[PDB]
Amino acid sequence: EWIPETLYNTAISAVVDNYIRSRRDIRSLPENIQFDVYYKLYQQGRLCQLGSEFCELEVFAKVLRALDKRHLLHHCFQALMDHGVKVASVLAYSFSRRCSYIAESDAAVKEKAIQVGFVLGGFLSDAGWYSDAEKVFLSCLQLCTLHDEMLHWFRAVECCVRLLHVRNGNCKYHLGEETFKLAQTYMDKLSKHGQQANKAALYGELCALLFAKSHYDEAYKWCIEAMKEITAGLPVKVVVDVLRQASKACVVKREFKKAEQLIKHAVYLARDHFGSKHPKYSDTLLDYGFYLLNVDNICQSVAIYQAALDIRQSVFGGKNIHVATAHEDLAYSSYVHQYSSGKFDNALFHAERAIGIITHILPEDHLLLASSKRVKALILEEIAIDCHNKETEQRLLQEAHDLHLSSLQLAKKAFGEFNVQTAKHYGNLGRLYQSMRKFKEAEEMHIKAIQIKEQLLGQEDYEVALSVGHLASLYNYDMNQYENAEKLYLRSIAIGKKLFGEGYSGLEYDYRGLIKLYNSIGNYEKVFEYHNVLSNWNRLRDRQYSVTDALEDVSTSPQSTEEVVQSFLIS
Amino acid sequence: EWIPETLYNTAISAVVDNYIRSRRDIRSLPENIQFDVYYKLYQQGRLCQLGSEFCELEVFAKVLRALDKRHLLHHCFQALMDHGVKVASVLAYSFSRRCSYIAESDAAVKEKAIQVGFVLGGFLSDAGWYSDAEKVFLSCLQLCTLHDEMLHWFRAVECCVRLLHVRNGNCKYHLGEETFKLAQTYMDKLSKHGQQANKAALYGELCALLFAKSHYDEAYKWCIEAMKEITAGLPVKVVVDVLRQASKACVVKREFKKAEQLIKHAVYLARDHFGSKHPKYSDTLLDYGFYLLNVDNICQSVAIYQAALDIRQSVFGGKNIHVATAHEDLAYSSYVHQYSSGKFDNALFHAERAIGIITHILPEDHLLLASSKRVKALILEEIAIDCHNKETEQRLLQEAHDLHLSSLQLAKKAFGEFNVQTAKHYGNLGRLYQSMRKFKEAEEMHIKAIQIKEQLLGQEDYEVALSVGHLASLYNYDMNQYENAEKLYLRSIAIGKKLFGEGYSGLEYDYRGLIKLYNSIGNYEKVFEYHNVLSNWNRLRDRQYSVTDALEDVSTSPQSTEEVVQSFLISQ
Amino acid sequence: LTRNKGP
Amino acid sequence: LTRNKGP
Ligand SMILES: [Zn+2]
Repeated sequence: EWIPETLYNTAISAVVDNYIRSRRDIRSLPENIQFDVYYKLYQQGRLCQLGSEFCELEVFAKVLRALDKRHLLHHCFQALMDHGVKVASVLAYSFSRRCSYIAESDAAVKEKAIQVGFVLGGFLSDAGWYSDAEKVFLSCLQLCTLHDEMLHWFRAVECCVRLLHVRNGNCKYHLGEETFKLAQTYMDKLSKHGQQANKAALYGELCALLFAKSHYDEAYKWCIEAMKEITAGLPVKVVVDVLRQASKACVVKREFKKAEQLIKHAVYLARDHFGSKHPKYSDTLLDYGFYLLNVDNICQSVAIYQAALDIRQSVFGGKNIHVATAHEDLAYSSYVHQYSSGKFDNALFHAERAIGIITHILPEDHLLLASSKRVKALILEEIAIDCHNKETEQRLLQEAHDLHLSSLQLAKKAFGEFNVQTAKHYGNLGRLYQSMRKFKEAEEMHIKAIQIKEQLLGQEDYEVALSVGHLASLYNYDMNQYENAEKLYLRSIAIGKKLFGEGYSGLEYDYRGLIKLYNSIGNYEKVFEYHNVLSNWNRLRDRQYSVTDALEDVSTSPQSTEEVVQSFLIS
Repeated sequence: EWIPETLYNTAISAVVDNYIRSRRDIRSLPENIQFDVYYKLYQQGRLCQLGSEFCELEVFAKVLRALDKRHLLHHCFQALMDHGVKVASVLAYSFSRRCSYIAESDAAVKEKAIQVGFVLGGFLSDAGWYSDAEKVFLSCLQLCTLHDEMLHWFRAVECCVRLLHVRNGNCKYHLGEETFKLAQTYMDKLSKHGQQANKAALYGELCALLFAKSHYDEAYKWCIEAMKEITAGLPVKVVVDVLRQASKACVVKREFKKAEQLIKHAVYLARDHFGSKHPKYSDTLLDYGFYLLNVDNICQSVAIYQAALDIRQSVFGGKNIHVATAHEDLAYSSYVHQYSSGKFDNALFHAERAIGIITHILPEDHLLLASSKRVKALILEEIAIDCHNKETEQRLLQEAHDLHLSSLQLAKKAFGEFNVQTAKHYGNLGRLYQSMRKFKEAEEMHIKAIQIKEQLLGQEDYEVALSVGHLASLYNYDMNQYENAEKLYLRSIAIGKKLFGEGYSGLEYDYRGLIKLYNSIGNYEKVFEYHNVLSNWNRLRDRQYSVTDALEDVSTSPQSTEEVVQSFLISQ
Repeated sequence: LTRNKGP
Repeated sequence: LTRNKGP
């Protein structure tokens, strides 16, 4: 309707058009104007004029104090890193160099820098520059451990809970345990002087540290300890983080009743305070889609990951580790959802995009490449089977042969040989060797995959049963070991029935294997029965996936805080 | 495994193979053997040798006494009626002649004759020979009137409730009221003697009559009166009949909460006492499919009718009016289910079978053809609408014109000008006129149907909404009366969400009509404001498409008797 | 299409 | 589809 522009917006464009002459005076403007002048430079595409000021710590500390427009700063900063200027590396180094210059100074300035280091390091941790946020927090931690005043131990843990968050996302787990041990040094000493600091965010990081190393028995131990310290007076960001990590640790313990009430509360709790276009809300959705994918609620799990990616594709620009983690999670879910269809074009595009981002920003010998290379390799081996060309089949399998063994070494070097991720990479090699006509190597991988999954996790688990069916399918379809596949097919189904009932989608690949099991040895009476069971599974499968999208499943105000924790704790 | 057959079956085959020589001595066999010899003759294809004995009333009366294998006897009897011998007419004539002979006799022989007539007329009414079952029941009723004692007064009500049932399925609604007045006469004079007779079956017959006659307001009153009289000592057949008739009557009154429980309990009772392959269970399945077809449950309504038809295609295999009723009920349900797809090959095949049976067994001027030839016509226009050939479209539209006008004449002669079914045929003729490019009198048909639907059934009702939806579609597509279709579409959606919410199937059609209406009168800001509502309807139907199959919806022991009746009574 | 189901 | 999804 041709609404005239505000005099404020009109004066933004006039100052930006005369930026070079007045670049010194803009730095003396109020923070709300100063961010808007700098945001207009990004909108005009003048990233070099804008990026030459974000490289300065004092200027960036001023635009970090505009808290409401952080969704635009996270998008200018990401556009700057993609533009080719290392503002995250400079600001982390410029702060650390400046931080080390006030070590002998007074405690009045030494506390202002920690305030600057928490809004800067917390921004880089939010933006996904964990290798650079860690350098900021290590300087903030060094400030807390010089003068032994009462408030300093209250902040040294507050560094060590964020120093531990920037090492979990950076996969520095072997420094993660050293950080938590360092956190208790100031936590115990603070508790001595009549002040019990709240161990809620600190214990929640181990719920993600130990889950990442697949110490599920150990992670659930600290999952309970984290939620015992949740208080209604805590920040929502701290509370939301614990509920996500608790949900992640509860699902992998093969218990789902307690997990749904936590994450669904967390999705609503993040959608209330933050909104539907916040990085923290997208963090819940990826953890919420972690629930749906594992509990076989796969049809709506793609939308949750797609919703999470759409938030991160807007806030976090083009090439970010937070966009990449959303891509590699959506690609796996699109792999799982479209596994029955056999078409992998959206899934491969997301999987290729995730590795195209991680390889650009992270080193080629980094642990987050293990999950991204794995997801694409599962897609690559399934595209070549579905296509008819033999040369493409013999190349994509070898292309996926590169990724799994490259991924396996990353898991073996970091997590060790005896761990779930290492065993989970063996199971993918078991699928891989089966499709590469190397049948004898596929068996010894599956036996090694089970004997590790069965050992640490236990006899009855989702992960071990999912790989038994692959071993059962190997003994059945091609290498003609029908005497051994019978007990493995039933073992996989029995565990699947126990945790998922008849709605588990993998029973189709188990019932069809059982049909093939008896068509070559005899006992045709069970073929009719299992076909009926497959028929019984078929129409029962078409009863629950038609439920509405999980975004509105949480609804509005379903439950309340300090009650979901209590409901979880008693059970 | 080759298990040897029993000596009973071996001697059955040996006696049949020597049937002609020993046909006289077979008639002296016990009751259970005689049916097995006769069913063996049927199995051997010797219908014409078998039909020589079923035409005798004495022989068939002993065959009827074997109630275990009545499912076999119905199929055998239907095979004989299709064989070319009119056994049902012969049996009814023989029974009436013998009753007219033994009317002037003692009460013991009259008791025996009334029992024979009860079993025989009940069999023929179960078989579907209503015109041939009135004669038996009229003979029994005549036997009840010669002596005015207590037992004759008691059984005259039974003859008049079974005579009412063979006159609602035969569409003798004009004689039904007279029969019911006679039933009240005997019931009142029985109540004068300090002995009340239970009135559940008779009032259920009135419920069926007045629903078929489309006196819904009084049909509801009479089903209330029927279910006030359901006790625990009643036969299960009577209770099932009353429950299913009251379920049918509650649907047309637009109270879709009690009818669910009524039809669920009726289906449970039918599947418990009788079984899953009994004609009574098939009748309950037809009424249950009527329920599902009415409230939006088309995908299971077509499944229940297929279950109902498969029962009647085995108990009554051949040209029977019950198989024809199942066909004409299923064809309309398949018409609704395949309406969105537009492919009518199974539905047309089942609609043609229904007419192919009724025209064979019933006269060409009979009311059940009106409900049959209409349904096929609804298919014939929809095939004509969904085909590209102009000549084929014209020929099928003319055929549907003939069928609709014949059905309208049958309904007008039977019921009258001002009734619900006549308005149904008026609305069908309006839709057909809209299809045959004759929009001038399609509007006349639509207002003619609406002025009868909203008068008798109230201004807000399901069929009123459907007719005003047809009128709005006629206005806003080609007639280009865009200032009148809007209020009719709003009325349609307001009535639809009143009873069925936003899950109604016609909402897609009226929303597309609204899009067409708004794409030519400006107001482009509302085209997408209704397109997103159409998308919401589409996703609602996608989510509601997955419902458990209606056959096991009743499950096993959902409720108990004398509980659903009481809940229905106190819910008023 | 173009109309609803017949009554 | 001779096997299951990847863990
Ligand atoms: Zn013959």
